[PDB]
Amino acid sequence: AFLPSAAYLTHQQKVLQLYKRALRHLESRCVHRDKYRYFACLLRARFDEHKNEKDMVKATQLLREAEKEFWHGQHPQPYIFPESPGGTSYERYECYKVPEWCLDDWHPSEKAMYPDYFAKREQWKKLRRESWEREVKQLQEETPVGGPRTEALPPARKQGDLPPLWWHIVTRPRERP
Amino acid sequence: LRWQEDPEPEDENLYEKNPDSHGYDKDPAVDVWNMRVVFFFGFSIVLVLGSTFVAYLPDYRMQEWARREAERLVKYREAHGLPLMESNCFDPSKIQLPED
Amino acid sequence: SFPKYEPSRLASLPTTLDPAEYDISSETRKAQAERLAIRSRLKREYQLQYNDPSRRGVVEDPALIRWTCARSANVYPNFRPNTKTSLLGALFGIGPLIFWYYVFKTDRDRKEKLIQEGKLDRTFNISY
Amino acid sequence: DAPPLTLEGIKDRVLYVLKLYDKIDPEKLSVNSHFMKDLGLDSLDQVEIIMAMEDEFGFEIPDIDAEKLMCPQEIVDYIADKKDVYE
Amino acid sequence: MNLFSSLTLVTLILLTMPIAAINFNTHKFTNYPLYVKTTISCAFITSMIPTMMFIHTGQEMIISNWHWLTIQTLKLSLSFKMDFFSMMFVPVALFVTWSIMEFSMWYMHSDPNINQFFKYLLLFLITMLILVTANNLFQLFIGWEGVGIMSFLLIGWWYGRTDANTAALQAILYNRIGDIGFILAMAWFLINLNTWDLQQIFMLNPNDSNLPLMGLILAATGKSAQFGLHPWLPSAMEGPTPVSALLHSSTMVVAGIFLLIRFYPLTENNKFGQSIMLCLGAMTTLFTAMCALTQNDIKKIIAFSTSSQLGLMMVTIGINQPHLAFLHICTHAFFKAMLFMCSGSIIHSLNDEQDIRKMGGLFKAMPFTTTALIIGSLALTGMPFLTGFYSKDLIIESANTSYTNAWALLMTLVATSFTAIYSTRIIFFALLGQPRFPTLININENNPFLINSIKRLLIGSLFAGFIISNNIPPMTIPQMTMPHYLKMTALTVTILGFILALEISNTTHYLKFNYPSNTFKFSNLLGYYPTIMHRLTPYMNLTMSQKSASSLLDLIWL
Amino acid sequence: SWDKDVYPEPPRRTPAPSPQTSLPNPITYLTKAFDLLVDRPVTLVREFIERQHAKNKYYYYHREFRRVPDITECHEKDVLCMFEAEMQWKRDYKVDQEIVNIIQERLKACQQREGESHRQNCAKELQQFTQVVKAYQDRYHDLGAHYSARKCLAKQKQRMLAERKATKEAA
Amino acid sequence: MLKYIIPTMMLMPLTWLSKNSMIWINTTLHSLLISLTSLLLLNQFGDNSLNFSLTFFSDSLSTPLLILTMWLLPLMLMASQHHLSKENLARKKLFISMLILLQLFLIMTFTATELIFFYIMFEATLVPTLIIITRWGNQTERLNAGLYFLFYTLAGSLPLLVALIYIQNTMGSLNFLILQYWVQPMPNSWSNTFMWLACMMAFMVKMPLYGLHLWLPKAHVEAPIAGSMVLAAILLKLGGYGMMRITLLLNPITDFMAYPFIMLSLWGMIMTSSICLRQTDLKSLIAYSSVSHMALVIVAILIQTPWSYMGATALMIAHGLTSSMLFCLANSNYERVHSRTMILARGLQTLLPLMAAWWLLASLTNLALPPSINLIGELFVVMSTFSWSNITIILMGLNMVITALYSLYMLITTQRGKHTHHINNILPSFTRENALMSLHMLPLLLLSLNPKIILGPLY
Ligand SMILES: CCCCCCCCCCCCCCCCCC(=O)OC[C@H](COP(=O)([O-])OC[C@H](O)COP(=O)([O-])OC[C@H](COC(=O)CCCCCCCCCCCCCCCCC)OC(=O)CCCCCCCCCCCCCCCCC)OC(=O)CCCCCCCCCCCCCCCCC
Ligand SMILES: CCCCCCCCCCCCCCCCCC(=O)OC[C@H](COP(=O)([O-])OCC[N+](C)(C)C)OC(=O)CCCCCCCCCCCCCCCCC
Ligand SMILES: CCCCCCCCCCCCCCCCCC(=O)OC[C@H](COP(=O)([O-])OCC[N+](C)(C)C)OC(=O)CCCCCCCCCCCCCCCCC
Repeated sequence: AFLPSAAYLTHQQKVLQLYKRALRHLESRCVHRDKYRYFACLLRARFDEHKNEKDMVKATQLLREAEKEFWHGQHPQPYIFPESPGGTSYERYECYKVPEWCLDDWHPSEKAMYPDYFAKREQWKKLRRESWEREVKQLQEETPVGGPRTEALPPARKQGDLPPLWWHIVTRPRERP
Repeated sequence: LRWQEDPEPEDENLYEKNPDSHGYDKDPAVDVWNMRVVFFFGFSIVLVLGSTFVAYLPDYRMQEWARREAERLVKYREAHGLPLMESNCFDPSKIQLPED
Repeated sequence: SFPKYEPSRLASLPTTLDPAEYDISSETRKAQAERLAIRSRLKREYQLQYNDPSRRGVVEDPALIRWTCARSANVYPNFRPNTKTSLLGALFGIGPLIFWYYVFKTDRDRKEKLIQEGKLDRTFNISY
Repeated sequence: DAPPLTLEGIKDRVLYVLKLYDKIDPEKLSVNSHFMKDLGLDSLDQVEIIMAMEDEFGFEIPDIDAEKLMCPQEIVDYIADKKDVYE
Repeated sequence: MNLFSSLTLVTLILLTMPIAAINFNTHKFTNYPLYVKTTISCAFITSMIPTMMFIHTGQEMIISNWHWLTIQTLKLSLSFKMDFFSMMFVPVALFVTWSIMEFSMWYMHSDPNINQFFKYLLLFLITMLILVTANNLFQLFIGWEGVGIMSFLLIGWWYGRTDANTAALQAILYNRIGDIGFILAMAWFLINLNTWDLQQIFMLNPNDSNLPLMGLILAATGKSAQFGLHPWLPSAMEGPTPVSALLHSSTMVVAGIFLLIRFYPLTENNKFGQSIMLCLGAMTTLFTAMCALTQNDIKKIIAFSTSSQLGLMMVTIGINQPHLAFLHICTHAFFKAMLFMCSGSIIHSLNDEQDIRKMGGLFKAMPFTTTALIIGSLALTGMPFLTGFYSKDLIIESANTSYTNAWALLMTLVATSFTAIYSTRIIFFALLGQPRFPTLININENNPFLINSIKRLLIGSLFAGFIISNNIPPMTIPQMTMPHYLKMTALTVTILGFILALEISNTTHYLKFNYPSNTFKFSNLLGYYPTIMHRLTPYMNLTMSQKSASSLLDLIWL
Repeated sequence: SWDKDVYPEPPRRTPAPSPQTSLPNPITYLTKAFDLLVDRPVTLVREFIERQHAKNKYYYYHREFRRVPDITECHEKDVLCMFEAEMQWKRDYKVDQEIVNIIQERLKACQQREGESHRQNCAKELQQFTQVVKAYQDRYHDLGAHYSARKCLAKQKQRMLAERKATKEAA
Repeated sequence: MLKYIIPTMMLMPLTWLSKNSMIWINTTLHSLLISLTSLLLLNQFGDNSLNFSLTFFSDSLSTPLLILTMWLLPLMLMASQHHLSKENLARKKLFISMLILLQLFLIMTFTATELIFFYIMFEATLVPTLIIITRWGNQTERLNAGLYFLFYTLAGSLPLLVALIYIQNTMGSLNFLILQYWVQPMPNSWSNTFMWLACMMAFMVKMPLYGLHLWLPKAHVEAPIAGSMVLAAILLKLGGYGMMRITLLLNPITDFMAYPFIMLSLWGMIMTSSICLRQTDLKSLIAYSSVSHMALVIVAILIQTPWSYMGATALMIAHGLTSSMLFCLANSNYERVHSRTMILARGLQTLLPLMAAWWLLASLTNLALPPSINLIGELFVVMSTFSWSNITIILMGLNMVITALYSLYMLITTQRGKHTHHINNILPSFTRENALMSLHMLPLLLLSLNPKIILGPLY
């Protein structure tokens, strides 16, 4: 459907995701824990009844009317985790997630308030800038003709090098600033 | 190929060569004195003394007088039994209507 | 059996209840792989400029520039006056103007006729 | 409020959940025990284990990551990634 | 005399002094939230003296102290009306706000913008006491738009979150649709009565006052979340908990009800306005209480609770009983602020958990929170001789015994039962039973800020109805003669609601899985009203704002 | 102060303090505390300021406009005289506006001061308000934003034609 | 008025004889001194206007527009000095000279005793504005706007010229003071109908009118910041000033010739406000907001009640300040991200908190938060149009919903949400920029204390 690595969903992935969404919407339907745990083993039995189905077209049809079953029996407001998308605390602290380059725009009177921090940030940036051209020339010889096929990136191969396209993943803001 | 062209100049940062730049000029003495001129003749001169001027305007468009004059005229015509305001602005004796 | 979900303009059909999502054919593999390839190439072309330290500015997005140029500039030079454009520019162009014209003219003629007949309660109406 | 998570704490809690699971014996369970190959579980059981992690720590692991967590060490490393432990 | 007006103005100037303090700052503060809480405590103490010397003699006055403008016949002066409504609302609002800020010094302690939060909350309090003390329509419009804008700024407090900005713009939209009617009322009074002052409106006493009262009813619809313009009050739970506690339960959302109580000599001589208020209030108190039966977010459930109580306030205005409605405002503030505070204490204890389906077992874990939540729910439902008994039951004792729309009365009683249903639903899923929250217990409430802040509103929710209703003078005649099946109406309907919802709650322990009914899908998706109109009315705007407005006419043809 | 005729205040009737219960009210103690802590220092500072007012006594005056000829006895298109007539008419327009504002202040203060018996006890102020609003409307309504003495004279002449025709059709 | 024209002209030897690093400081200082001098025009009277000479006069309509004009020059010199830093010194002095010449034209446009001197100065203001927009506009793509300027000249200023020469032959004068006392009623005839259109359509395009607003979201976009400031703040208000002068002569035919154009504005503010909900370009959004606010001034002038003129001149002053501040905020982001796309740079309250406070205050004045003079003007126009027709409140109030809707959307898009990742040149706020925002906003907030000086000649 829409994924970074694969261009599709395998049938095994579709079965597992439908099982998970069915259990989550079921737990939304079935608030109490022993009651949900009873119906959860019942639903696990219903999913393991046709676990050993060899015919992929028949399993496709069974998965399709299982999606119809799940859509007919879904909860209108299922339990979303608070920091899950659709939750009450979701993306709440994104107004506190200042990007790191703004530290470069500080005045030197407040840069001198934290001397060890910026004295270490200088060699962090030094590390980034002497890693950049090596990881660019790493990516230019491994990428096939026509660009990269999948969005996944190779790791650091040599010893001493850093993995390519790493600075915004490493220096990302904390989830609770 | 296309013509001989100077490349696109990059946007300068006024904080690099002067971390105390107010953004008025790149020369720091000119920048700080531009800041002092804008803040003194803008805020210390026009806003403060201007609000002091406007607040003590001598009866802007004679409103207060017109209240106090009314406080005369009502007192002149409550006491003499007159109505407080006539329905005619001018004297109806000095007016010649078209006859029919 | 079950109530079938009805899609709408503002209620789209889900990904799970669409049948063409369950295509297994190799031409769908080719289309999905080419979409993944274009998306991966554009992702790489983005985040080589994004993760560059020597760049300090705006990674310009020509799809965004192209979107704004379509929403602003491309409106007049691809116009052709025909039946559809003239009728739709006459419906929403001089329609509600005529509507509010006759509504406000009717109400003001009514109010003027009531005032010159001494009917409208204009007793304490001295601010206007 | 909001107590700090540690790799000792995340490790001990993930193993504490998996030792309360009736298809994993508490004597063969290690920190590198693979679910399908070493503990002999199903992908259905693996989805139930990742959902038990979601029940344990109070957030959600998405399915593109839930389809690949195949040891308790990957679970501890993923929660370390999504919680920023050992500051 | 010289004491009353002086301390009246001292209260408002004292509330404005920390705004000058936070705007004239250079240092980092020596606990500016404690400074604002101390200031609002002392402003409460200051406003107590004019209230006591009003209860002594009935002393009302007007302070038209500063001449501001004269548009040829309209002298707009800075004019403060100290009547019964201000003398009972100002100490209640300051007391509730003082408890909300001692709550917020605990709840909002992790926020690095805590000084901006207390600044915005004080700005809201200033605009609200501008609203409830204004003597002309213009100063009331100042306070009206002020509480609307501080509602915007306090819904969108976590401004990075998309849903908070969406809910804040939604609330601004519905409030400005109410402002259409408020400006309609100002326009009618200026043209036909040559005034925005209340005194000349009341002294001229117009008879063809259907159109300004329709404008005021549309204003109260936009402001008090009546039906048609309601869903922003459930949407506005995306802001922080003391925001929803102070503003959107007890203080801001009563201002449309306060606008209609303020204009009672026009409503008491217009039966059509009374009938429209009765129908709209009964519709809202039915609909929001029905939507509250099948929700799972606790802030949503208590927001539907406060909107159903606002609909009941609109009902008891609509039976020409405005002083009972205002007694219900002053009563409702205490226990509804306390219910939001206890719900947020549960939320902060359970690590930002708001969904009631992952709660439970909190009777002995959070004992003080459980005690105060039960007391707030019982004051909400109409337990005998709590504070909510001293107004709401009397509302029913005047809703039965009056020349009333019969279906409005029957829907009022169905709402009275539904209040008991969702109250014991909250107590069932959140306090009773066995736990459902995750495994790392960080449950704690032993801060003197939280405990004292819930404690003072607890003293209010126990004693304040008795104290106020024995300190207010009669302004109507209380209808006290009725048959015994009619006197026992509200109590029996409330207990029937408790019994029906206890049977519903004990059908949930059974090991059965039923398919969802159409009533459950209707009430859970909010009467389908925020699902359709929030999609359709923007769509039909914005395509019309692009295809024909921008592209067709104003880029090609014209 | 001001003039008690143009701003009339009926004689105040306060009741005597009649303490029936033995519990002492807080209001007398707070009144004595306000009289000591607040009224006295403010009054002393005001006496200092008033002594400094007495150390330089100087006066201002209410400007008087003698009546110039009005628009009726000015020639057509003679701007030197009808300018004077227009200035006189505009000063009278603003003064009539302030007369209406004085009667409104009377009506609002009567309504608040009478409280609940405002409908019974403010019939005379409401009658004066109805008369002055009828007078101001007959004199200055519907002129427009470019109002002048000529517009007011033409409205007066149209009203006088209507009154003369109404007098004629009654006989 | 000659104590204002001569210092404005002495700003030319002040700007050409100044040292190369001193030409912004000197012109800003002496233009702030002229703006402090500009308060002597507040000697207004309740009956008589302030009549200086045979050539110049000032009632309470022209006086606040004069004070706003003389105040706008230092703000334009502050706003336009950053993006002219790499400019040639002589071209920089040419820019300052065109600004000074535009102020010189405006301050004797508003005081013009006679109407053809008003016409000469009125059409003289277009030339330095034209040169500022097309020499410093940073891109010029005007393929459709040439034909529209031809339409402005054909349908606008030239029939006004022929009509004013006709009044000069008929009345014998075009002195507004004489025309106060020699005005004849303009009766119903076809000659008087074309007379009304000739007297009004130039000022209808200058406001602008809906349907005739096609120039304004182009000329605001293709301009420098000083050009957009003077277009939003003053150059639209020449149309309203000219309408309030020329509608003296157009009675009583206005009482039935206003009915089309009133519809064009009453529906028009419903459309353009809605157009602001679908703007990709922030500067175009502020342009369509300017159209949506000047529609009310068109209606308030055409219904010609006192409350409508008071509200219209208060709305003109307030909208001048507010929309000038909105264009300056749009430039304070454009000088960083180098694109006017409103969805490009988001979440800016995370990066610039004080500048987001200025965005919040300019949005609240844009959506008419009371007791600001935006709301006072808006409100008095709404009261007067309710006296015109009781149904129009709907078209008022619905506008007053949508005017709120795009005002906060402009706040929510640019300042709230998640910040854009790939933009890292977002510098902190320069003291120049914050000073520019404060010199817009603090006069606009102080005028709420004493609004009687911006309510026109019939307050
Ligand atoms: C003539 C003498 C007069 C003296 C009295 C003064 C009269 C008014 C003057 C102007 C008032 C505003 C000044 C501050 C705002 C602009 C600067 C700013 O943003 O500063 C933030 C900053 C504090 O924030 P920060 O944390 O330090 O940094 C910014 C944050 O990063 C990020 O910021 P943030 O988001 O955390 O906080 C921003 C916050 C955001 O808050 C809001 O947006 C809420 C505002 C709307 C709702 C509440 C108000 C509703 C209306 C009711 C109140 C008005 C009527 C009251 C009367 C009685 C009832 C009728 O704004 C405020 O707190 C501003 C408070 C005042 C707001 C006024 C209304 C603005 C709304 C739009 C117009 C409404 C109608 C017109 C009102 C006119 C009033 C006269 O303030 C300062 O540093 C102060 C600087 C110095 C201010 C001087 C003021 C006077 C200037 C005039 C000079 C000439 C006369 C001499 C007098 C000198 C007196 C000292
Ligand atoms: C004008 C047309 C051009 C427009 C642009 C202008 C740009 C150039 C600017 C030039 C200078 C400024 C000119 C306009 C000045 C306007 C101000 C002015 O003069 O006001 C006069 C007004 C005059 O008031 P007044 O009308 O009562 O004056 C009475 C007259 N005298 C003084 C002679 C007796 O000044 C004041 O009001 C000052 C009063 C004291 C200060 C204010 C105290 C209260 C302030 C609020 C307290 C907190 C409230 C709660 C807040 C809660 C949070 C929001
Ligand atoms: C710490 C701060 C306090 C100051 C400490 C230092 C001074 C010590 C204290 C003594 C002060 C001086 C003596 C008292 C003050 C002077 C009294 C006096 O007569 O002043 C003249 C006047 C009184 O008005 P007035 O009736 O005399 O004249 C009005 C002016 N005309 C007639 C031209 C229209 O002004 C003031 O008192 C100004 C202060 C007003 C206070 C409130 C300001 C609110 C501003 C809101 C703006 C928007 C309004 C919108 C709402 C309008 C209504 C709907």
